[PDB]
Amino acid sequence: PLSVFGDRSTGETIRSQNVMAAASIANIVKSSLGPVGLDKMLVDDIGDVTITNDGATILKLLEVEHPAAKVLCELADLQDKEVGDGTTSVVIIAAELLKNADELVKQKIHPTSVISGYRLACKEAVRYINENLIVNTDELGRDCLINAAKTSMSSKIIGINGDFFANMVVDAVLAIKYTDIRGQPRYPVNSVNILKAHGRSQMESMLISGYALNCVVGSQGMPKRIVNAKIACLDFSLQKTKMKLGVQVVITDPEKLDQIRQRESDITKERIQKILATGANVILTTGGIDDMCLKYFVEAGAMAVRRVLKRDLKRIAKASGATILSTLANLEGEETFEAAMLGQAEEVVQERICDDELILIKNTKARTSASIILRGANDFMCDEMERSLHDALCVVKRVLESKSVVPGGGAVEAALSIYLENYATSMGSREQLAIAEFARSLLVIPNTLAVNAAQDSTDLVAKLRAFHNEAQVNPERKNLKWIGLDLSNGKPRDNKQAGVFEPTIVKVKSLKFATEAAITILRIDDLIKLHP
Amino acid sequence: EDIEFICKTIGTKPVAHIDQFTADMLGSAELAEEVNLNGSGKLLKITGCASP
Amino acid sequence: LAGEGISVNTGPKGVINDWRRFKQLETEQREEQCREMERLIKKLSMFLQQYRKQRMEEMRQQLHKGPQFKQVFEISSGEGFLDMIDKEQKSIVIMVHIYEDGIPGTEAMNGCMICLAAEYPAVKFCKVKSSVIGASSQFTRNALPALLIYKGGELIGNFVRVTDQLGDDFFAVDLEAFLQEFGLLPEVLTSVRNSASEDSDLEID
Ligand SMILES: Nc1ncnc2c1ncn2[C@@H]1O[C@H](COP(=O)(O)OP(=O)(O)O)[C@@H](O)[C@H]1O
Ligand SMILES: [Mg+2]
Repeated sequence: PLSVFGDRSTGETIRSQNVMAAASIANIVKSSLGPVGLDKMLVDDIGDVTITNDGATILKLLEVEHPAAKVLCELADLQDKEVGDGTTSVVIIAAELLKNADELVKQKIHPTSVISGYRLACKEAVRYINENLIVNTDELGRDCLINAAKTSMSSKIIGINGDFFANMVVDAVLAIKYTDIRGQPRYPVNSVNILKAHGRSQMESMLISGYALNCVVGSQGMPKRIVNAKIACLDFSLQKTKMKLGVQVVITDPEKLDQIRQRESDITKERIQKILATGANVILTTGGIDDMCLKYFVEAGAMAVRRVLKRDLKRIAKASGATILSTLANLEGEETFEAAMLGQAEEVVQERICDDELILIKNTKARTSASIILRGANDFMCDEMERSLHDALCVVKRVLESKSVVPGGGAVEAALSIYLENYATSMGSREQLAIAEFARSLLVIPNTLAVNAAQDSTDLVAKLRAFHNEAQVNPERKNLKWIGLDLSNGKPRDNKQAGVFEPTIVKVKSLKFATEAAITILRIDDLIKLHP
Repeated sequence: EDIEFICKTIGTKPVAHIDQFTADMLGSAELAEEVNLNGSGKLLKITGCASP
Repeated sequence: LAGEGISVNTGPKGVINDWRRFKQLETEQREEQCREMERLIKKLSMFLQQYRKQRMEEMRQQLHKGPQFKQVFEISSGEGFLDMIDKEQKSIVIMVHIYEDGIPGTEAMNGCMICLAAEYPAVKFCKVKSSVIGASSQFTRNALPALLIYKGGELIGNFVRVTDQLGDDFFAVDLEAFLQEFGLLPEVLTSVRNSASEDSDLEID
């Protein structure tokens, strides 16, 4: 009849297939949630190993075929990009929402009503979180940042080492702090250059009060350390001058060839002399430096580094006050290098790190920067440390930007479930079932934590729900809103007092993204797969 | 192919030779900034133009 | 026997589904046969000499890499071969290794390709069984050493029967020089790694 070249799935078949794919994706990463979660080994059939706990990384490395599973993977990636934390919780919540919504649909509830109920439940959950479950960080102080970093780094390779890594992360984030127009203190994470190097233990990871370059001097002749550095950042190569494409040298008088060839390098000689005549000590350029220019720097006792990365050069110039010069051309058509185009640093040292060397630009003036050197046991451990450290930095940035945090350990999810279950009776007649199922699906996070802890998930979640119900029914028991889970002892615990925090933005964005993904997948009721 | 839309929006007139590049060929705008979409890329926004 | 002008008419439009179903597999095989045509029978039938630098080059190659020696990728299927030769950038040279287990003159050039991959990160040395592709009897009897070189999606080096011009237990430098004879080779040590939105840095403003 149709005569279309492909397969067709219609009705409950395609819906069940989509829910199966989402559930499989959720079960892939369900075992890596919460402090009692465990990492995963990923092998790419070539011999490369990626030990990771990040949900976004796991879903990115895996090659997936089903479109709904791809939707969940992109959801995790988007959560990672826009927040930096909660990449596993968003996927689990979205899959649970999809499963419960499909159960409702199989109960002959129209998907439009389910979608409307889900949207209303998401709005009410966000409003309730922003009205009741937020804790202002103004009165908490640096302890709030430390606790947020420790909570973020739990369930990672740097978990128990939180007492030290949280201080390190907070110091780095505060170091890279800057303010802009509209009076907003903006924290540009990814300005912290994360350098990995196996060797000593995690305790030997260093927080550089400056910047760290994964580069060395171009020649062994130059000194490896300069005290009062005058950093000169350049964006052009220092090589023998070559005529451009449109210029060709044609010789008719033999006497001029030697002069031509001499000036061919005298041009670069003069440029280097102009640069060095102002007292520059450290010269960083993105382009290459050949042997003759390297010797020019050697004789003057300078420090020349070639093939410096563009982002690294920009960060060094911004921190040290130097201006990146793509050319030595001024507004008078001349070749000049003013002294004001020089950066300043308190030291530039080429340190040795496990039979390898890197350049440390220490204590730059006019701006404070930061870099991190992660010391581990092998490359895989260093990569996992870097991923966890990036997660912690993102969490600290979120806490510092928006001054609201919420208790962790499933407390917010349980409170939301209780409130939405109570609220569903006040809206609609058929979408109330959708709101109730949204509330029930919100309970998948504490259940997953308890399951990962190998404790009595049913009884523990029942106790948590009872605590939150008592909090929401009795006006005088508002202090019970912070009751979460203590996974080590398997008992409910006041997480706000215990120091388990996370940014409100993480929960809000995860809820919104999961609701949108569930709505998107729920609309599909007929799939046509054309034959390639 | 975006020249026509840009000129209709801003009010500029294209210039192909530096000799004819004058102030009368410019398009005044209230604001022109490159906003950041919460890590999802950068959008270059020009909002507010005389003679829209 | 009349009516030779059949004009099948309605027939095809009700059966083009099955016709295209067969045609897709026919074309899928067709890429494989057309690709293997350019090698299977295209050309099957047809004291400074001491190189003192060869020894120092071998010594430098012995210290190629620290982490691991790495192994040559083993292609497991024909369509895998097709979708790796067609994939990847056309500006890179991809070298394919043709061999069968047991034939002499193989392990030496396996080790040579291992050393080349260790030294050269750009090139994409890979190996695949001769029988997996499905070469003919003549290839399996007198064409085991085959050097398949890809560049731009098309062949630029098609060496076969290289034992006479290389030897039997040749070193890495020997095959490297042999490949360099036709200009086939395109022109620091980090700690472990460096690569860690787009917000980079600002200051006060
Ligand atoms: N010390 C702790 N006690 C109880 N719960 C915690 C603790 N630390 C983290 N959690 C909870 O574990 C959950 C899982 O976090 P995790 O999976 O590590 O983050 P992500 O989802 O970004 O990978 C979080 O929702 C958090 O509330
Ligand atoms: Mg986390």
